[PDB]
Amino acid sequence: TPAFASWNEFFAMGGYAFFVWLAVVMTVIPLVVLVVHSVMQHRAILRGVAQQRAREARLRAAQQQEAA
Amino acid sequence: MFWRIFRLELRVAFRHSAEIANPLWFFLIVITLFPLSIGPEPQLLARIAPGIIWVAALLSSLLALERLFRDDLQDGSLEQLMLLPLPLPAVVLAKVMAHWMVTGLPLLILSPLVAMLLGMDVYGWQVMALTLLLGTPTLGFLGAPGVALTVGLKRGGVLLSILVLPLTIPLLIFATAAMDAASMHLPVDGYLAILGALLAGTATLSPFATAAALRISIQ
Amino acid sequence: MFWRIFRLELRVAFRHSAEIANPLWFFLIVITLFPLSIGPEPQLLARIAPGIIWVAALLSSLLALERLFRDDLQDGSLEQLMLLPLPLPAVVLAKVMAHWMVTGLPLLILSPLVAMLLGMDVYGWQVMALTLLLGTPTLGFLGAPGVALTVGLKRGGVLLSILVLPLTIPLLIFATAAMDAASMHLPVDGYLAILGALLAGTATLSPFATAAALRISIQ
Amino acid sequence: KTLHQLAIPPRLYQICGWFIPWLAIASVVVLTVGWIWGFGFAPADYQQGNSYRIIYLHVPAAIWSMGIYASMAVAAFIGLVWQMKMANLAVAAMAPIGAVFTFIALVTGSAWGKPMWGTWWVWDARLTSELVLLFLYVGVIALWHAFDDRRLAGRAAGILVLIGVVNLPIIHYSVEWWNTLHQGSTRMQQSIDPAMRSPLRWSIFGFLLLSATLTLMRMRNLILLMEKRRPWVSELILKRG
Amino acid sequence: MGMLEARELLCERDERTLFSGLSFTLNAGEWVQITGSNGAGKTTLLRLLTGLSRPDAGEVLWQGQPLHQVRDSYHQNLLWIGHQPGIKTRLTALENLHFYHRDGDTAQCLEALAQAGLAGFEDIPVNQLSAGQQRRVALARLWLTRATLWILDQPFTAIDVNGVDRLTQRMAQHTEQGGIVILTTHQPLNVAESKIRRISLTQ
Amino acid sequence: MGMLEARELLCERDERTLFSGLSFTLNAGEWVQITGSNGAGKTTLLRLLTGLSRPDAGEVLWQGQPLHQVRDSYHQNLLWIGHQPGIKTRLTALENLHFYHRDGDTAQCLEALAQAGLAGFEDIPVNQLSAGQQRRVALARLWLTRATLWILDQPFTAIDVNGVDRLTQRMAQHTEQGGIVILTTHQPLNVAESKIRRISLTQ
Repeated sequence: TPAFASWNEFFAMGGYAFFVWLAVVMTVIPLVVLVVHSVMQHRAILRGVAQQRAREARLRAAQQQEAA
Repeated sequence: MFWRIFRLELRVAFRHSAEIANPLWFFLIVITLFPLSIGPEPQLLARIAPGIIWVAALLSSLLALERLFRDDLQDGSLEQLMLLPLPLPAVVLAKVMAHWMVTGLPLLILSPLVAMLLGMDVYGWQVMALTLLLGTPTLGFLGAPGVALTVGLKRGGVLLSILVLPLTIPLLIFATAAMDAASMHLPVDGYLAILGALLAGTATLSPFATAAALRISIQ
Repeated sequence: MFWRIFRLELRVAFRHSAEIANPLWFFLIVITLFPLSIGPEPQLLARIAPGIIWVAALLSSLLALERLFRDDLQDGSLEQLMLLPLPLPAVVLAKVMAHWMVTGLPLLILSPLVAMLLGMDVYGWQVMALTLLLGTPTLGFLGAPGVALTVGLKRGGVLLSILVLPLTIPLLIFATAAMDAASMHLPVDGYLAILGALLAGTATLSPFATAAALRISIQ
Repeated sequence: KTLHQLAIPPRLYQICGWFIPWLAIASVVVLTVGWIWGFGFAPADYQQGNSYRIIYLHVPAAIWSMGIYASMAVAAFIGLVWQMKMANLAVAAMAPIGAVFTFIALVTGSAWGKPMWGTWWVWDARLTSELVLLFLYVGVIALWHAFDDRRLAGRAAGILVLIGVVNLPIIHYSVEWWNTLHQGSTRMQQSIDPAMRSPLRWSIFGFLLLSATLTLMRMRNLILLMEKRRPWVSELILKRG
Repeated sequence: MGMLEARELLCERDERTLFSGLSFTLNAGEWVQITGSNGAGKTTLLRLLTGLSRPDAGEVLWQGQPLHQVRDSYHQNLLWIGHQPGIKTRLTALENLHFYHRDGDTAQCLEALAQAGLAGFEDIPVNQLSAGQQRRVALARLWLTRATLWILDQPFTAIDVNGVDRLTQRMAQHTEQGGIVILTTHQPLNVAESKIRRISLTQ
Repeated sequence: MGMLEARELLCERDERTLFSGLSFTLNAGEWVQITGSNGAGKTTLLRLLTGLSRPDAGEVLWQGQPLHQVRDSYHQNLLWIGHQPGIKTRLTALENLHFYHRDGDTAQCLEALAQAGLAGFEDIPVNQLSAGQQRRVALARLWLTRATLWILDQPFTAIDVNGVDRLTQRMAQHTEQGGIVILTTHQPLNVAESKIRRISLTQ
């Protein structure tokens, strides 16, 4: 059933292979970098909200110092 | 008050003349620029100058387009022009019409002069001038919402051209094809009707949404 | 504080994390815009590439040149730049060198792609970069004085526009002739040398003249 | 009903976090089987040969570029009709996904034109149209990232998307005038064999699911960015700890 | 019924809130001053009452009809002077007044400009004038208009000592015959508390 | 000998002599307030003392050296505020203040903004603020500068009374040490008359 019987000719399709694999790598790169960018920005904004909570935690600590 | 807004816009545009001279000399420098750089072989100029004149007018009017709503925000004029007893799209139409007659109209006056530097015939001049007449209001109408979206922002640069020019491509395509065919002594009335339908569509649609965009930007 | 003026001009130019792309994409707008009118045949474009890229670069520089001396007048920041404890020619040198960050080096980054889109060859790309690196700063330095004079007291009718655009004649005519003569394989070092000489001359003589121009402009 | 309570942003976050992982797993398995059954277990067309398989990596993303622009209009119109301010964030969510899909379509179309054209880029049909769509995506991205405020940016982006979807048929018909006049081109788009076409439809389905996954999770990222100090994010980060 | 009515104006915006729940009404012929805590928010309130900026929640009413429908009648009975001068810098002052309705003949000309203290400087360009008298141009607009409703944002800004007394009398003579004025200032007024109403931006 | 002195200054703008032959020497630690009567002419004189405008006649002198020669030391000891704030609208308040000297570390940062009245508004863009706050960010420079000479052109415009009181309280300490300030406001200022010296324009 497979059109390509040999595993090696799956990497060399009749001399047109390099441009096909260039299309493959320029297909993989932008989608992967988009997904990693968006997941990293989600984690970064969560960490930024955590650090923000740290800074008004210090502000309420200073308010308790002022009250005492 | 529609003609009153028209008269005020014409007077305030004509009171200074420093910023109206930049696009006209940009048009002149592009037209003077290309034939000397390309070369004096006559087989090239008759086919290349149809693109040259129209894109020169395009880039000249994109250089001119920034005056339409930018200065009125720091003068507080927009906050009173939205307050007049007249709907905002009519005022927008008046201002864009004045913007056309301050910088788009002298292109037609300069057209007999610009025809001399690059050859052509009397039929080519007539077709090119009439297509400029039918094309420059269309460009102003298509460029109005970009300026309206870019009122409140400080930016007066590449973003306006980025918003305008992809919307403005079909006018360039049809006008260049029309007058290129007119260079071949073929009748070009159908392309002229297409340009007229384009102007009718812009006049129907563009000031109706430019007012909404201007209302969004100022708030 | 020289470099601090540099960094502040860079910060008012670029605001968000991914914002540098718009000067990169506007140049592609113009580079696609010319063949939309002219044609798709791949030899005429190789013939007319110098006019293409030089008109595009002139449009970008003239579009972004306003913020040097026009915006800072109304906000009043220009006055406390004038009273900053540093000589004014160094200040205007910093400001124009920050202006070169907007148009020149994005153009140098995008030169291979627009060379590939316009055909040409590897020698065309090499001479293309070597003339762009010398042509953008002299364009900014030569566009600075006319903008400096046009900021002056608002009475001047028509004569001030001759100081800003028609000074580009020797620069652009020398550059386009060199880039056209680079199409057919010929020695082109004698034109790059005079372009570099013009660059050195205008870089020496521009800020000291524009300092007195800004002194005259606001009185 | 549930459509009225869909607009509350913590509830939108919760339903989005419900939808993301199963949607991503379905997307990746459908895209995996589509790519496997496309690149393998299929012969090539007679004329161009083994390069014909690039018609996979070119076709759905390109049309879904068009598709996602239509979806953006479906957002933007709503964002002007009832002033549903939640609908404007979907425009900024869907814009760079469309930009990436248009870029990948342009790259595959340029790379596959080599065996006949010779030059990497020849100013033929469908590629000018993809370039114009990419330019419109650049305009929407610039207008979103240009405003200092978010709500005005979203509504201005909706206005720009409405103007673009109004003017887009004119561009798509006027660029075709370069294909009747000014020489001709070959049938590069959908010159297909009728017996073996199901992997292409499964690839259409696979991007659709991937585009939905990316636009939902980016809409989640924007709904975190927008509601910075409101206490539901506070309860979220407290539940984290 | 009141001429200008407010209903639950919510203007929480830009990751903060400004005010909540104001429902103030004005009948014919009143004087009101918005209270002062910060620089603005009062300015945003005045922009909400004039119809330039849309409310987030709640609405305003003019003669019992919402403002998105009665735009013509509202625009025929209002003028706006804010922080912006509202004049074109390039043009001269006389035609800056002449753009607005009437002016023209001397029954509405040269005393609209004279009574605001800008006599002798009519045909001078605006760019060679002080910013205080640039604002006095927009204050001089008040003498030649017949709008029943005035909404003024900072009239007493860079204004000379005599200008305050010159302005307050004219706003009073507007105030008796059913002229509703909505004022924002920072300078104190030499006006008794009884005849002026106070609507406060509550917290 | 005083630090800043003025000799036979002449100003002429469009056939009107704004001021002619005014001369005044300023000793160290003084609170000169120019009064004036017209809107413009005080602004031009304050502008010309700083060296923006070359005098038509006469000269302004600084430790015996005129302003066209000793610029590099004259600009190192001056703080100027005009009708326009001189700030950049798009940038934040913190970066706009950090452009000028020092700021940075907390010994010179975040209390200069706080004592002006701008606590909790440090990171917000200047465009998204009040015009009173857009000038308050410019008035906040006084707490961190090392300039002996200050010339302020209408400082108390649309700043609340608490801000005015805190400003003048800061001005008192600069008056006690060696430092000359020239201010011009229409509002009366609430301090003893004996400490303020009036240099009024005469004709």
